[PDB]
Order: sequence, then structure tokens, then C-alpha cells
Amino acid sequence: MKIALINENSQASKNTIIYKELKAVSDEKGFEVFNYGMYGKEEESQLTYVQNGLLTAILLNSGAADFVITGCGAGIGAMLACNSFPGVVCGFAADPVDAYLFSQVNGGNALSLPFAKGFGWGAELNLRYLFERLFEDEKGGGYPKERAVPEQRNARILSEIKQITYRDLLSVLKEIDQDFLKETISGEHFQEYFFANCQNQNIADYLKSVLD
Amino acid sequence: MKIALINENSQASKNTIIYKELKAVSDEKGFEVFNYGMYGKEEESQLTYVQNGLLTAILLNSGAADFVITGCGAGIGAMLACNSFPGVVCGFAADPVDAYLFSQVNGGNALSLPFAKGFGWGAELNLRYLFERLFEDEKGGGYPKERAVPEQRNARILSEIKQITYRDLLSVLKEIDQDFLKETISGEHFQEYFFANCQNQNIADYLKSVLD
Amino acid sequence: MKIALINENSQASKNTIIYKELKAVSDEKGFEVFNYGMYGKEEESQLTYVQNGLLTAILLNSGAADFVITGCGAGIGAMLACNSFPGVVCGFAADPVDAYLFSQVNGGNALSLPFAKGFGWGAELNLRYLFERLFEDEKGGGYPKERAVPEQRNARILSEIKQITYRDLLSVLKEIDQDFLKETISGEHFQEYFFANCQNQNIADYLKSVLD
Amino acid sequence: MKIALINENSQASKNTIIYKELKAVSDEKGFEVFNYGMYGKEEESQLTYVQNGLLTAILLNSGAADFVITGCGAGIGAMLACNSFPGVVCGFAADPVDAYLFSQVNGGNALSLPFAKGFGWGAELNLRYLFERLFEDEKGGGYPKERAVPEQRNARILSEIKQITYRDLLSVLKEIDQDFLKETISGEHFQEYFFANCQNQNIADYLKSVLD
Repeated sequence: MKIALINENSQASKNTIIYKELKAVSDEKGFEVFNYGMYGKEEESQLTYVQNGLLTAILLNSGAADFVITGCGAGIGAMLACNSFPGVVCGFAADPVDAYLFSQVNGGNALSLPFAKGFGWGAELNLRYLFERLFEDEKGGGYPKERAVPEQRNARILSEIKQITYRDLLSVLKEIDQDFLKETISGEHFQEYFFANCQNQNIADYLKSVLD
Repeated sequence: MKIALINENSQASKNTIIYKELKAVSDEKGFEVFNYGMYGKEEESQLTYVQNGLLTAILLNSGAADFVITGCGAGIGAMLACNSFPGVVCGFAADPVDAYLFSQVNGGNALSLPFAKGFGWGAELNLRYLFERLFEDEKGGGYPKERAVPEQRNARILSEIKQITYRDLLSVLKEIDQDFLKETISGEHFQEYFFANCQNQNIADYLKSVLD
Repeated sequence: MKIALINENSQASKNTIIYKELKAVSDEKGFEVFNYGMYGKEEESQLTYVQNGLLTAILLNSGAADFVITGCGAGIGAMLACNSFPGVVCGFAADPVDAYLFSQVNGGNALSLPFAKGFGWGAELNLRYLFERLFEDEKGGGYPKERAVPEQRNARILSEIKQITYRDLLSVLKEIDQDFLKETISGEHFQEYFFANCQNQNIADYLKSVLD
Repeated sequence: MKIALINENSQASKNTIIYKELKAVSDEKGFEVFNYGMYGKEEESQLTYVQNGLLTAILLNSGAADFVITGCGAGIGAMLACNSFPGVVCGFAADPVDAYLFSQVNGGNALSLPFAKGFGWGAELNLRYLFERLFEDEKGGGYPKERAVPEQRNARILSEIKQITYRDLLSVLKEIDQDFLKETISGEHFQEYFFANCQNQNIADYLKSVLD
């Protein structure tokens, strides 16, 4: 499993703190983790929470990441943005119970967190705890176990509905503001991490044209 | 302002509790509130959290409601479902601060709540408090006030992106499973509340054909 | 009603933020508020969370304050310290529901809050909300209303037990480390606020001897 | 280490749920756990939250338990009661971070939890998580590690102050309402668990006279 971290500009100063805990849990589980920034350093490429959503969609739909951690001050903006694209099921979690329930009941491929609201002394403990419970069990097993059938069914039906409601990502990538798109993929490590791990060549090819 | 309440089957037994607090705040503010159920009574029409999303989309896009309150056990399923349709900006809130921030920073048209996780003694106090802070200030004013400009801008840019990513609701309504759709709008008060308040005649007309 | 605010050294930088919200709610209700510090300024007299407890006990037992707000990083240290003295019933609250329940179920005379754990973006909103619900209703009314009888009874029985378990405050003041005591009452505004409002002349007299 | 669980009458129906998680964590760690009730069965001996405090004090001061878990609807009543006796340092915790911080910063011998407020779907997950973090590290190590010195010092100073403020437990046991005391120790398993593990023969002897 490949896990990506994406921070927007308001919470970029916490990227190191967040990555430290995510990396620790990932290392323990044998996952691969990629820090796509923002990193909290001067004159780096910038992301808004809306661009976090777009980048999340690019990473997940391409196969470059299997799961994305992102967020903002309250976590709600990034959640709203991530869920505005096809192929993204982005939850919200504030505590470790939220994270476990998300993995077992919803079984999505992204999670948005508050990195400022409620984020103070011991917040990195909460992050570690949350990440641990998020990956404690393989996703989609159901909670409680006896309710797995209807929970899995509804997640399946949601997926079927999303196939009808969203336009395909390639068309979206071509029609959105191209400066907005270019900025979203201008991170210092984007090309390195993305193109090495991308499994959708059509998306890779179009993004190459945007960058070259 | 017209506010709609939508509950799915797992939390239907709490509909009266939830509506009581929502109604109280609404009455105080001079809003109109519509309880679309589920109501928690035997042999009533059923909704899953995925159908909550569809119904939310129908009410908001048609103009039948200006704001929707919904949720499920954890609130995440309904949030995911609501945000899978065009014209819906559905947040999550667990506490009153979450609700205030949602109205001021994101300024969406729906909110999904946990009605089971963390929902115990004094949960109706939390609901009242949450609803009060949700409508304490007119939406989109920004928090803090000095950050209103970039917050309003990003919400605007999200809206622009959603115009490209979602297919139009009418096409969705025609292409989704029609039994799934019919059930979603088979509530005892749906026709009464919806058709009296619907401002989009094309949606009304198609839903009439589904029901007749 | 006279309300006192007491901060220890780790959270002294937040005193202004905390007092602003407490003052606002107090002004609205017609209460009197006294900021006993710490204030977060260089070379001011220092307090630990244990001294917060002692100062709380001095203010409440003397009648100089009717209610005390205090806390520390997590709020637990100050709570433990406050409850180690006679005549003090110090609760804990993290959210507005906690505060309402404390006033109605326990009806104590002090509350300890976390000023660092969970204290981030929008924390001053939480403070205002918490203070508003804390003083929304007169204390000891019971929650729910129908359970007022046993709740009031148990609070009464607790008070009876405390009369047996604690030694009287005057003896405590004489036997504790006198440098520890002197420091606790060496705040720039202690004499001004305390002696003007003290109703127990025996405590006033002994503290005068400690200071003179 | 010997861990005791004490529930009062309002939350007695949750004793099995609570004990299940406490037992699991205890078994994993090689601790001994004793369920002192209430158990949630008809015509059992009753405890109020004030009697929870007294029983906690008896178990800890006697050495019958090294740590006590208790609580009530909100957890605040039991906390207030426990901290009204000598030899008891009873914290409050709502989440796993609270529990870790309590063990490392305060290092007390009891914890009071909310078993109703915020206690709903997945509450037993929260309990397990909380208990796991509570005993993850040996108590009193300090958080962060670099602040261990002043944290340990203040806990030590609190202990010194408590030696002056509380009257000795034996005198308390003799002077409190004796029917109140008798009821507190009339649990079906009290004699079995207490007398087998009591290390203070003076307390054992007096309680024998109360019961015989």
C-alpha cells in the first residue's frame, strides 16, 4: 500500500509533525509513504485546500497512491474538495474511533483531518493514535462485524451512483483552469513521486503535456 | 429559509429528538422546517444513508429546501453520499464550534451529523447548541473576519470546479436505478412538502412521472 | 456573583484570550470578574497548577470570589489541586455540554479547563460557548429536571462528607510551606482584589501577617 | 498491579461492557482486575457516585487495589467524590490522549470516566483505546519527556499538600454515617476481593466490625 500526505498552505508548518507520525505507523505496517507537501519552507509551491482535492484525485485515480491523508484548519474544506472528483471517497476523522469506523464502515481511500481546530498540546499523540486505528484492520470488514453485509452493500451502491454522477477525470483535467492544474502539480517532489508510481498512462501523458 | 431534516433507518428512532431541537432553533430564527423522516414508526418507507444523499440533492437542487440536516450513526456515510451529487456542499459537525466554522468558512447548504457515535446523555443539548451556532451568523462571513477574502474565494473556486466535475442532476435522475429513486421519494410527506416548495419545474415534472 | 480567573505559568500566554471571553459573558450577565493572573508578562509573580488550587481555595473560602475559572495544559492538574482543599468543588469541562451539566448536576464553585490540549483554531469560540452554557441557568437545578432530587441530594451528601475529610483551611494555611503560600498570594493585583472582597476576617488577618 | 472497577447505579447496566474492555487490556498486560460492581442485576446492593469515592478511597488506601477505574453519567461526580478522601489522586478522561497524559503528567491512582455523556456507538472501542493508552507507559514518566522534572516535582508537592489538608482515613471511616459506610461495602464480592488483598490491617479490622 502506498500512502500520500498532502497539506495546504495554512497548515504547512505542521507537515513535519504530521509526516513523522504517519511515517512511524507506515514503517511499522510495511507501507510506503510519500510526502507531497506542502512542507512549510520558504518560497515553496503553494496549495489551497481546493487544490488538495484535485491532487488527491490525481494520485488516487492514477494509482500513484492507494490512500491519501490530507486536511486543513478544520478538515472540512479539503473533504469537500476531495469528494468533488470521481474515484475519491474522502472521510473526516477527529479522533481514533472516527478513523477505525471510517476504515471498517465506509472503507474509502482518503481521510481529511483537522490540523488546527482542536489541534494543540498532544495533537501528535492523537495523530499517531488515529493513524494506528485507521490501519489496525483491513478496510471494509464492517463494524460491528454482524453489520458487515448492509455496510458493504451501501458502500457498493454509493460507488455505483458515483459512476453516474461524476464526469471522467481526464475530461475534468482538460477542462479545468490549466494554471490552477499546473500549480497543483508543481511540487518539488511531484514528478519524482507521481510518474514513478502512476499506473494510468493516459493521465500521466496529459499531465506531462501540462508540465513540459 | 427552508430547512429540511432527513434521517436514514439506523437513526430513525432519534428523529423526534433531533427535530425537536431543530424546530426550536428554527422557530426562534423565523425559519421554516420540514421533517422528511424517517420518523421511527412501524412500516414506514425506508431510507439508507445513500438515499439520504439523493434526497438531499433533490431538495437542494429543486429549491424545495435551502439547507439540509442529515446524518447517520457516524455521519460520514451520509456526508459521502450528499457530496456525490451536483449542487450540494455537505459538511460534517460533531460540536458547536464545528457548526459555526462550517457556516462561516465553507458556507455550504447541508450538514451531516453523528446521531449514534458520541451520542448519549445530553446529546440533545449538543444538538440545540450546534444548531444555534450553525445559524448564529449569516453564512460565508469568514472566520476569523480578517480571513474572509481567501475563504470566500476558495469556496467560489470549489463551486466553479464542481460545475465541471458533476453531470447535471436531471440526467442523473434519469440514469440511476429507478426503484432506488422511487423509494427515496416515497416518504409519507414527500409529495406534500416537495411539490409545494419545488422551484425547478423540470425536476418536479420528472419526479411526477416516477411517482404517477 | 464574583468570578475569578487564575492561570498558571504554562498557559499564562493565553490569559488575555481567556479573560476576553469570560469578561464578555460576565458583562452580559451582570457578574463581576477579577483577573488574578498569571497575565503572561515578563518578570511577573509565578504560579504552578498546585498554587492555582491553593489560590482557588483562598478566594472561595474567604468569599472573595463566588466562582473560580482555572486550568492548565490539560486541566487535570489544577482540578486535582483545587479539590485537595476544603470548601472547593472543582469540576472539569472540555465542551459546552460539560459546562452546563456541571452547573446543573454538580453545582460546584470552580471549573478547570484544558488551555492547551485540544486548544487550537477556534478555541476562544469554545471558551465563549462554554462560559455561556456554564451560566445559562442558575446552578443546581438538575439535569434532566426530573432527576433534580437525587442529584441535589448527592451533592448535599458530598458536602457533608467533605466536612469530615478535610482539616479547616486556617490550620492548613498555617501549616503549609510559608514561602509556597507567600508566592501564591504575591500577584500584582492580589491584595487589591482579595482584601476589598474578603468576607472571612480570620483568613484576611492571617494572610496580612504572611505579607506584611 | 491490581485494578478495581467501580460503577454506581445510573451506569450499572454498562458494567459488563466496561469490564470486558478493561479485562482485555489487563490480561494483555498481566495485571489483575477486580470487578467490584455495580453489575447491573436485579436487587443488587446499590452505590451512588459519592459511595464510589468512598469505596475508591478504601481500596487504594488499604492496598486492595493499586488503581481504580470508576465514573458516572458525566464522570465529574465520581471524580469530585474520589478526590474528597486522603490517598486518592483521581483524574478525568474522555479520550485516549487524556488517559496517556494523566498517567505521564499526573501519575495518579484513579481515573473517572463518562459512561453516558458522549457514550454511544463505538463507545467500547473508545474504552479499549483509552485503557490501552492509560497503561501504555509506566506512570509518571512525564510528557513531553523533557518536562518530566517539573511535572514530577509538582505531583510530589501536591502529595505533600494533601498530607496537611486531609484528615486520616481511619478517623473518617469512624465519623462518617455508618449506614452509608456499611452500604458502600455490602457488594456481593466486596469481602472476597477486599480482605484477601488488603494490606492495611487497621482498616480491615474496623471494616470487619462494621460488617460483623
